[PDB]
Amino acid sequence: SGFRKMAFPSGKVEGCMVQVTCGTTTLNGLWLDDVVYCPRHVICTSEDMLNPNYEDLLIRKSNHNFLVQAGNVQLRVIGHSMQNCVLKLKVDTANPKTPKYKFVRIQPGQTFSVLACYNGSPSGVYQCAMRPNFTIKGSFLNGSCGSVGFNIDYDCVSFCYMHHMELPTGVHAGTDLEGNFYGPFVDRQTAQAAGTDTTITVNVLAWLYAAVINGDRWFLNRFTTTLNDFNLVAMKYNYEPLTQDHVDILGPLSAQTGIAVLDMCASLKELLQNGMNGRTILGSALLEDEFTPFDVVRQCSGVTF
Amino acid sequence: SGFRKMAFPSGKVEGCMVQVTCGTTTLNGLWLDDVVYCPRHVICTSEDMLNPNYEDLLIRKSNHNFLVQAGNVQLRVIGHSMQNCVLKLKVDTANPKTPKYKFVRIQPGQTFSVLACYNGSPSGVYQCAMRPNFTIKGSFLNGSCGSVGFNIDYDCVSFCYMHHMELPTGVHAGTDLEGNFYGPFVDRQTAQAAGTDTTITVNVLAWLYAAVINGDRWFLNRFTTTLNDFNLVAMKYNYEPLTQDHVDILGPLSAQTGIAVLDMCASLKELLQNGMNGRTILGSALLEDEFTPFDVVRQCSGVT
Ligand SMILES: *[C@](O)(C(=O)NC1CC1)[C@H](C[C@@H]1CCNC1=O)NC(=O)[C@H](CC1CC1)n1cccc(NC(=O)OC(C)(C)C)c1=O
Ligand SMILES: *[C@](O)(C(=O)NC1CC1)[C@H](C[C@@H]1CCNC1=O)NC(=O)[C@H](CC1CC1)n1cccc(NC(=O)OC(C)(C)C)c1=O
Ligand SMILES: [Cl-]
Repeated sequence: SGFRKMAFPSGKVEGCMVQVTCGTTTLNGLWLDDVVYCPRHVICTSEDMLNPNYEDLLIRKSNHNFLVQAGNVQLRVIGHSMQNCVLKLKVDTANPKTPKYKFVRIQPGQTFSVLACYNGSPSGVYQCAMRPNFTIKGSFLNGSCGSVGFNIDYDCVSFCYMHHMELPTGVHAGTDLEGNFYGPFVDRQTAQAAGTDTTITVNVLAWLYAAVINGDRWFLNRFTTTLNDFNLVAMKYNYEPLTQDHVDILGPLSAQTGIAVLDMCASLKELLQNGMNGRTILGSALLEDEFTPFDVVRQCSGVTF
Repeated sequence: SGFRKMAFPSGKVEGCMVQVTCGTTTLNGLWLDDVVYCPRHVICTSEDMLNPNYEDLLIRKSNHNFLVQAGNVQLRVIGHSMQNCVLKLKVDTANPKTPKYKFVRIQPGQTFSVLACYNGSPSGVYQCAMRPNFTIKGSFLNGSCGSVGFNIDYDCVSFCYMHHMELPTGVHAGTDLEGNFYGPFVDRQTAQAAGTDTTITVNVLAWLYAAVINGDRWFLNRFTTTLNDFNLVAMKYNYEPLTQDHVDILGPLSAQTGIAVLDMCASLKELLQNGMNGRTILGSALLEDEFTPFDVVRQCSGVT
């Protein structure tokens, strides 16, 4: 009973957060086995940030220029390399709190938990989606760089995001853990703009199913729609196209509620055309698009880690 | 920048969660030093639940009847006692991951993080406010009983909530860690219902300050209101009276933004009377009342 934006328990990731210092710049690192991952811009001065030549700045660094701190303990750096926009610091000590893990690159619309950290100390946890324009709507201040985003599958932590920068209107950009940016962004202090964002239609439908599971039924209408007729209306309201793959993915939620996906689409089409008329769904006055179908099943069925 | 509903990092609490089984009832316990804390209704069959005589039921139990599992390890129960609605199981092993901690009783309008657990395994974390009607708007399924709520202050975990029950309207009730219910609720199967709730005025103002700090400022106006004139309008909308103590508690946010509390109250009065006319504040189409002034300061100033 009840429905909440819910993060993964952060304990497995908290035990991996360290502080990385290079001269005057301090940010967060992820310590897995004997490697610390962090944003490469830890090596820049504010001067360098405008247009850094990262390969050139790193040549000028030595193992000893990297101060890595895990609580009270300094970790000795015995090697360093750059992969894309991340620095990999080889340390002489493997993290005893290393969980089972993998690095994954997520798709727009997929959700993940962020452990917000400052000076290598976990400060807060919240749930985000990769927006269709490859930004995230985060909460990050100066010091938060190297904070990571993740999912848990049972006891396996999938790292999908590392935080690098803030874009116009207070949205955020970062990389996967191989250091490749999500979206066309670069780690430089330079005018950059995200594309126009859109609503994650498959997620809105997942959340209408969550609504029915939780006893909110008012928006259910007597109609069905074709996928074509649905997309004609959705594109008019800056919704992502709904694919057959999306219809097929909503199948289990459809079976749970006895409401055909295209009947739920006809209900969404009416909400977009008519609005909600001052009414709420699951305590929201707008349609929520940061719950995946898996997130809804997770929460409504209580899967654990 | 940016502003999100944010929970505390849950790791210190995850290291305390165990499974407690008595007969066919499995729920969650909190393992601190050599004591496991859980809801006393772990001892009931649904038979027992109409008016359970917990004192009698507990006398009839053996330590052996309490199966306590911490991951792969069974903890030997060597004693049991009841404090209010909480069962205390003495175990032969002190939890080595016991954090620095306190038991606190929170006030209506204050917030805390919930670690939702099933079978002693953490499932998710989210933020809740203790509502003025002593309920919480949580997300809890069968097996969630014994999940706890907490705040972290530096390295100290303040445990404030243990989950016992769901109410009509999809809201939740539970106890502090001494087993005293928040609100007039009782741990038995008897029809029960929350009082009428009210909106936490000081929290809505905190959140409007969070919006301004983040550059969401369309709702600001050149007008001011007296405290009385504010309370005359807002109380018609079922808002808590704004007191001078509330005005003082907002002092840091008022000083940070340079917007006097009674300046900001003229915004809120206009939002209540006219609505948002299709706009959002921090991506919400409604006024949010589950952020305390401390929550906004914490998040906008990055305390760790
Ligand atoms: C990150 O480097 C960090 O936390 N550094 C530690 C102190 C040493 C920050 C995190 C951001 C600060 C505010 N919010 C954030 O998310 N990242 C940066 O400062 C960026 C580094 C560059 C990519 C390499 N960064 C630098 C300069 C400007 C900006 N953004 C910016 O000006 O945003 C506008 C105003 C929207 C254009 C930036 O993100
Ligand atoms: C709790 O005891 C639990 O998780 N037990 C473990 C499975 C063995 C549950 C938690 C709730 C189940 C669904 N969501 C929850 O939050 N708590 C209870 O079942 C209550 C136990 C009583 C306090 C001692 N409880 C018992 C009977 C009825 C109800 N509520 C109820 O019927 O609510 C309606 C359906 C909204 C009227 C209840 O919460
Ligand atoms: Cl809303």
